[PDB]
Amino acid sequence: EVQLLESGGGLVQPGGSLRLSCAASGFTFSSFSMSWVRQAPGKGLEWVSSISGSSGTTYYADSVKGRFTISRDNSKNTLYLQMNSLRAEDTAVYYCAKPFPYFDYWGQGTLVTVSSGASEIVLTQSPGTLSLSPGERATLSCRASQSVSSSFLAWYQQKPGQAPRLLIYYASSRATGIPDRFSGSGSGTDFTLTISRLEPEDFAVYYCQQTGRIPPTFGQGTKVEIK
Amino acid sequence: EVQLLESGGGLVQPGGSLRLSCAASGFTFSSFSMSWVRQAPGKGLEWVSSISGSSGTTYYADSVKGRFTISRDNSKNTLYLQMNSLRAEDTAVYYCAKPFPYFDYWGQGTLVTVSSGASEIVLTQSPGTLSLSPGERATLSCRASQSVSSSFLAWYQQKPGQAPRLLIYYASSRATGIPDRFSGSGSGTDFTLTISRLEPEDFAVYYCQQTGRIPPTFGQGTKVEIK
Repeated sequence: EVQLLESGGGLVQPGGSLRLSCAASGFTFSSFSMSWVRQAPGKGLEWVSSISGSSGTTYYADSVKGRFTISRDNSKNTLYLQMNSLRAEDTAVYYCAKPFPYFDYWGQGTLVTVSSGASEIVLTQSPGTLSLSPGERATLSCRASQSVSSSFLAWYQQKPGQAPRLLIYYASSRATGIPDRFSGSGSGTDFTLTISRLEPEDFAVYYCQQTGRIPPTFGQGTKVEIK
Repeated sequence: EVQLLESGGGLVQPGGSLRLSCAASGFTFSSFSMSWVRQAPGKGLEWVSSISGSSGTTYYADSVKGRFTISRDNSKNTLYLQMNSLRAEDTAVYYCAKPFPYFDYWGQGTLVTVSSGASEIVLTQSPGTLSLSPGERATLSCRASQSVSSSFLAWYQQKPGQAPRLLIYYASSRATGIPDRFSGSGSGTDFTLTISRLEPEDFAVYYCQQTGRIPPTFGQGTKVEIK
């Protein structure tokens, strides 16, 4: 049975040092790249560092380069991560994992807390490209990193070679000249622009925008292109 | 008829200065906040600066604060943007727009080019939260900022209070013990994780990951929660 067990986590001051260890068993340790992947509290996953089976190659994420050093002892089937110049940003549960760049096996993780003793809303849109035929239904998504009422989520269109134009101020309230086949829905974090039946002119790029706080940020855009 | 016409764009060296102008007509200029919004070549939209009808308030994006100064001449119905310490990052088509924080009317824009004479893949997932009942079909999306073959897009699951576990190495090739109701599709920029019929244990957070280049980045996660 494959087992990865982490050790050495705990509380450390900013600028301090900490060395993590991972004991591997149940497989030929030297035949696998080994990795460290971390998860900040309430956040997602970030690969940290990897090392090939023979230590011939090491890889690091840019944010830890020059401060972290990965190593392994094949005679004792143990993986190490020496962490120096620790910053509050490094606070996370650190998982030992196998192999690289995907991760087939995960340990349970060890918590590293770098302690002494808001923000702007990001909009992301999906999909990047919608490939549809005229007359088909188009469903475009917009995601807000923080809660936004439907009263503060707008939609824009930009035809190729033209300027952006407003489609929807908020909710499904359309600007002048915008036909009713465009409707907006959603409130909170996830929003939808529906084009019930695509017309030739509807093949364009679409942007969502939150207008509840300054700066009023735009999503990165969804291109609706003809099949 | 509302008209907004920009002027003053052109080529300028890094560190140089440029003043844009916008002539407004067809409406009572002094009754509207006026705005500048820019679009870098091949990029999305970024609000730059706004000014209330009486110039009592001005707003700026963090990236231009201290370098740009917005102003208006209500007697001549003209909006201005003085741009100092110009950086290559400021290269964009600059649009005059009305009002704030949404934009009802747009000019055609003027091009500002700050010239002397790659990158990491970002994954974004949608929606943020999927609220479904057991037995229903779940469709999760993942978007890559650059092209990725299906052979290098993996999917992970993280149940609450547990470590992440791999679901799919690439395409729809599942890890050991992962049932066939999880399938992966897509190749290029837009990917899908389908859970054909939700089981109670499937209510969790799901992450996509691209494994084609270093760093192997993760999406920000999609939470599938019970209705």
